[PDB]
Amino acid sequence: EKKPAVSVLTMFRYAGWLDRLYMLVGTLAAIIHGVALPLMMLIFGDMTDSFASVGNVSKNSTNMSEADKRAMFAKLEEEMTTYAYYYTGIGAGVLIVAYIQVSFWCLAAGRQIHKIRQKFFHAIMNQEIGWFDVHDVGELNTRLTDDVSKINEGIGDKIGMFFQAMATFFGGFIIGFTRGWKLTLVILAISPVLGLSAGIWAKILSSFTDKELHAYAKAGAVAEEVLAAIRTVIAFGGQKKELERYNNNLEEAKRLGIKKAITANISMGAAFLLIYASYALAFWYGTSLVISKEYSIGQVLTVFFSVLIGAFSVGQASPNIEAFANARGAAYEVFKIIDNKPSIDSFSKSGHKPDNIQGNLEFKNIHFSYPSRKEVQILKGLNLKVKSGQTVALVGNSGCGKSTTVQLMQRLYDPLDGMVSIDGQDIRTINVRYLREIIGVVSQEPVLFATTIAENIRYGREDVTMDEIEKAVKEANAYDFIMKLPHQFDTLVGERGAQLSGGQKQRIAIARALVRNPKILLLDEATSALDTESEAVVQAALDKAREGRTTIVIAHRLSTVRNADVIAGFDGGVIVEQGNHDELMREKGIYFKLVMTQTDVPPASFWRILKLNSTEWPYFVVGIFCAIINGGLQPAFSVIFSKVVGVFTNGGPPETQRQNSNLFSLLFLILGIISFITFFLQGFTFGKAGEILTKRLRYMVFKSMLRQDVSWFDDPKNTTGALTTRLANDAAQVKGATGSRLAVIFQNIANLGTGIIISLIYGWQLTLLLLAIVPIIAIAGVVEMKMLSGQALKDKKELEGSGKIATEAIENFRTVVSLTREQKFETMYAQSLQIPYRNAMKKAHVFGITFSFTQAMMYFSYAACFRFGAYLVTQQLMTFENVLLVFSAIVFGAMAVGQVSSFAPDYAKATVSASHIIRIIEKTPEIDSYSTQGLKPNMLEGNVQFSGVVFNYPTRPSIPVLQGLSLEVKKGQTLALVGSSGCGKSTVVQLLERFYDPMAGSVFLDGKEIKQLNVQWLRAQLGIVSQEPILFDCSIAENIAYGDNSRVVSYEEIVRAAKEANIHQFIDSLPDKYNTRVGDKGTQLSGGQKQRIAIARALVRQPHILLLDEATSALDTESEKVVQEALDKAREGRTCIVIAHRLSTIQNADLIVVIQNGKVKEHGTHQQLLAQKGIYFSMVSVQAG
Repeated sequence: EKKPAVSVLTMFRYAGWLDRLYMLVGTLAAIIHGVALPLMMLIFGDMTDSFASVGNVSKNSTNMSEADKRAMFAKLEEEMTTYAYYYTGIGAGVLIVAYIQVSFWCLAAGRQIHKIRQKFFHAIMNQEIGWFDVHDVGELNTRLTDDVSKINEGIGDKIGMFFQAMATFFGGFIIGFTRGWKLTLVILAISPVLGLSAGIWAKILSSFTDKELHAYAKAGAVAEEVLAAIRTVIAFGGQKKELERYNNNLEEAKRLGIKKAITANISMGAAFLLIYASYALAFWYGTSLVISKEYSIGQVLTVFFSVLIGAFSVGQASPNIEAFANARGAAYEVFKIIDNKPSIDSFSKSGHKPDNIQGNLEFKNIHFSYPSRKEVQILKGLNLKVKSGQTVALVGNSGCGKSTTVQLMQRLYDPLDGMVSIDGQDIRTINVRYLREIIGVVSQEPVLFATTIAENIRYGREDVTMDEIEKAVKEANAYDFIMKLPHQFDTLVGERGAQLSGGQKQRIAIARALVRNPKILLLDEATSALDTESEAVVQAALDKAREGRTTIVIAHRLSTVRNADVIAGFDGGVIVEQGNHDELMREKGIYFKLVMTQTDVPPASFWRILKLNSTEWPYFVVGIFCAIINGGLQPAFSVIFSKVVGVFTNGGPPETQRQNSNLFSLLFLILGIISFITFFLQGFTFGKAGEILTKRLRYMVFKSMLRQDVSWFDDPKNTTGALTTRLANDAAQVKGATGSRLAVIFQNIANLGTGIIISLIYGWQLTLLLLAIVPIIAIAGVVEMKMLSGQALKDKKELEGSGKIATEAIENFRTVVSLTREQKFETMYAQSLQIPYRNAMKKAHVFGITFSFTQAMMYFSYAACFRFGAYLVTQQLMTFENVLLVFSAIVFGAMAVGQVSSFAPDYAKATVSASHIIRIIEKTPEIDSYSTQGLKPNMLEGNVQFSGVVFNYPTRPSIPVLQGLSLEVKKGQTLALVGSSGCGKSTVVQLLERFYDPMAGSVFLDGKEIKQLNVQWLRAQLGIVSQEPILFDCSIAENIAYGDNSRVVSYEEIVRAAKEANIHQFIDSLPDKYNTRVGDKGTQLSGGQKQRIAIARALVRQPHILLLDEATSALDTESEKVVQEALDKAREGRTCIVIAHRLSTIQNADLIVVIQNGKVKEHGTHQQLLAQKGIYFSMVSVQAG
C-alpha cells in the first residue's frame, strides 16, 4: 500500500515570515536543550574523576593525620564548587531554552492553523454541486476538525522534541566519540542487534493482534445477530441454543489470545535480557580499559551513558516522526480541496449583471449527464422557450430530468451540449451570484436554520428593515400563525427549537424568497409531501408569489397543472407534447393517461473484581512470585553498578580489580537471565489467567444477557451495538485489573521497598532528601499529563460551536448556495474562531512554562543531589560508592515503576470497563426466562382471558397505554384487534408472550394466572408471527427447528410443516433444496418469502394459540394472496389473535374488539359492528370512500 503525502516544503505554506522566524529560533532552542544532557554526562564523568583521584588516597596509606585532612578535603570543596556551578548553569539555560522551544513552535503552528481553517472552509463553500455529488459529506464534515487536528500535532511542539532528540543523538555520539572511540564503536556494533530485536517484536505483536480480531469476528457476528433478534429469541425460548452458538466460536480467540499473551512478555523479557547482556559486554570491556590506565572511571561513565542516551534518543523520536507524517498525510486530502478551482465560481466577479430582466427563458438543444452515472444520458436534444410572464408546468414519467432542468437554470450543473439563455444571453456569461439573486428556489423540503425567524428570513438579503420583513411574511401567508407564537418574530427554530409543520416551514421559505424579490421563480415538489390541508394554504401563497413572475413548477398535483399557462410533457429527455391543458387532453397522449388515473459512574471495589479470577489462584501465586523477583532485580542492579564503580573510586589493589569487576559484570547476566525467566513465567501464568478470564466472563455475561427481560433491551442505552461492544472489548479489558495489577504492585513494592531499605542503611541523609523531592518531580510528571488533557478539553470544547456552524452549512449546502450566503457563513465561522485563537496564543505561553519548569526542577535537583552527597563525603560520613548506591537505587528504581506502569493497561479505564461487566452479570430480571418452576399442566384447552388489564411502558412511564382492558378469546376462535394507531394492540401480544408484567389487573389462561405458570410452557404453546420476520444466517432446517427446541425434528416433520405453510413447492425447485444458506450471506429473500418461513416454524410448534401481529407489512401483491391463503390454512380450528389492519382479515374473523385508549368501545361480529354505525363503521366507511 502507498498512501500519499505532501512535499515538506509545500506543507509550511501559509507560514508568514514571523512563523518562519519562530520555527528557526525555536529550533535553536531545541538543539541547545538536546545537547544539554550530554554535557551533564561529561561533567558527571569529570566528577567521578575528581572523587577517584582522592578517594583512594585517604584510605590505603595513612601517611599524615591532619595535613592530609585539610589537603584533600579543601581540594574537593573547591572542585565541587565548580561542578555545582556548572550544573546550575545548565538548569538556568534549560529554564530559558525550553520555554523558547515550545513557546515558539506552538505559536507558529497556531498562527498557521488559523490561516488554514478559513481557507479550507472557504475552499469547501467554493466547490461545485457535482463535486458534492461524488463525495460523502459526513466524512467531509469530520474531516474539517479531524484532519486539521491531525496536522496540528505534526507541526506544533512535536518538532522541537524531534530536533531535540536528534541534537542529543549527535551531541551524545559526539561526546562519546571525542572522549573515547573504542567504547562507542563497541556499543554501536551491538545497537543494531537491539534495534533489530526491538523492531522484530512489534512485527509479531501486530501479527497476533489482527489474527485475534479475525478470531473473535466469528463469535461477535452471532453476538450482533442475536441481540438485534432478541424478540424472536425470547418468543421461541432459544436462549440456550444461542448461548452454545456464541460459545462454540469462543475458543478460537482464547488460544490465539494465549499465543499473544506469552509472546508479549517474551518480547519484554527478551529485550530486557539483551540490555543486561550488552551492559555486561560494555562494562567488562570498559573495566578492562581503565585497569590498563587508558581511560579513567569518569571517561567510561561519560561514554557509556552519552552513548546510551543518544542511542535511545531514536526510540523517543519515532512517534514525533510518525506524527509529522500523519500530518503530511492529512494535509494532502485538504490541500487538494484548497487547490481545486471550480468552473462555476460562486465567488468570482466575472460575468455581466444585466438590469431590467423580463425573464425570456430559452433551452437550446440541451444534452446533460450527471457525473456519478455518466454512462446514461439524462436529457437528449431538449428545446423549449418560456415567454415573459408565462407559467410552465412540467409533467411526464418519473425521472430526474425535471429536477435536472431546475438545477440547470440555477446553473448548479453545466450542460454538455446546447445552450441555456435568458433574454437572449448565455447564462454561463453572467455572474453566478446575480443569477441566483434573480432566481427564487422553492425546494421540495425547506431548510430552516437554528436561529430566529428574523435571521432565517434575513438570510435571503442581510440588509433589510423590519418593515420589509413584515411585508414578506404577510405576502407568504405565514404572518398570522407567527403572531400567535409566544416569542413572535424572535422564536427560535431549527432542530434545537420548536418543530414547525411542513406548511409553516415552506411558507417561511417563501417569505425568505419574497425578501430576495427575484425575477424568476423555480419550484420543485412544492406541495408533494404536504397534505391536502397544508397544500391548500401553500397553493394560495405560491399562487400569490407567482403573479407576474416567470415560473417553472415541478407539478405533482393536477390542480397546480390546470391553472398553468403552458404544460410540457417530458418522456426520456424528449418533449413529446406541449400545449394548454385542453390541448394535451385532446391529444389523448401521456398527460391524458395521467389525469385519467389520479381522478456511567459505577464504583467497583478492587477485591470484588479480583474474586472473578479466584478460580485460577495457582497461576496467581506463581505470577506474584516472579513479580517479586523481577521487582527485586532493579535494586540489585543499583548495587552491582555501585559496587563496580566503588572499586575504582574508593581504593583497592589492581589484583582484585579484575575479579571484582568481572564478577559484578557477569552478575549482570545473572540478573538478565532471572529477568527473562521471571518474565516468561509471569506472562505464562498471568497471561492464561487473563485469556481465561475473558472467555469465562464473555460466557457468564452473554448468559446473563439472555436471562434479562424485554424492558432492559428496550432501553436506549442497551442497543445491539453497545452490547456487542460491551460484550467484546470491555469483557476482555478486565484482565488489566486482576493479574496485571498484582504484577504492578508486587513489582513496585519489591522495587521501592528493598531499595528504600538499602539506600536508607547505606546512608539515610541523602535518601530523605531524594525521597522528599521525588514526590515533587513525580507530581510534575503527573500535572503535565493532566493539564495536557484538561487543556485538550478546554480548546476542543470551545471548538464545538465553530464546528456546529460548519455542520449547519455543509449539511444544507444546496440551500445556502441558492441563497448565495457562502460569505455569511464564512464570516460566522471566523468570528466563532476568534476565541480559540487568542486562547492558543496564550496556550503556547503556558506549555512553554510547564515544560520549562519540569526540566528546570529536574536539572536543578541534579545539583541539589550531587552537592548534598558531596558534603556528605567531605565530612567523612559517607562514601562516594554509597552515593551511587543511593542515587541509582532511588532514581533508576523510580524510573522502573514508571517503565512498568506505563506499559500495563489503563487501570481506571479497566476498572469501569469491569464494573459494567459485574452489573450485567449480577442483574436478576423480573422475568426469569431460565427458570424451571411453574405449573405446566396437561390441559390443552387454551381459554384466553384479559381482566381489567392496566399497563404502562417502563421506557416511557409518564405516558399510559392500557386502562381497564378486558376481553375473552374462547377456544378455537379468531379474534381481530382494531383501533387507531397505538401500542395497546401490540401490547396485548407482548403480554400474552409475557414480555412485560402488568401493573394491575389480571391475565388468565384456562382459569390460571400466567404469572404463576412457567414462562417456557406459556410461550411454548404460543406462536409469534412478527411484523418483519427475522431469518437467521443458517440452514432452512435450523431456522425452522429454532422454534421447537429439544425436539426430534426429522425430514418428515419439516415436509408436513412446509406443505402446510405453502412453501414446500417453492422450496423444492430451488437448487440445494433444503440446505440452501439463507440470511445476509445467502440468497436474499423478498419480504413475502420470509414471513411464510416464519409461518412454517409456527406450524411446526403446533401451539394451541396463534399470535399474528401486523403481518403483510409489504407491497408484494402475489405474495400477499399466497400469505393470506397460508394464513387461512394456519388459523383453522386454532385459537387466534390477529392484529388486523386489512378489512378483509376483519370480515372473516370470529370476533372483533374495537379498542380506544385502553378501552373496549365496542365488539361483535362484522355485521353487528357495521350495523351499530359506530367506530368500526367509521373505519370501513373511510376505506369505502
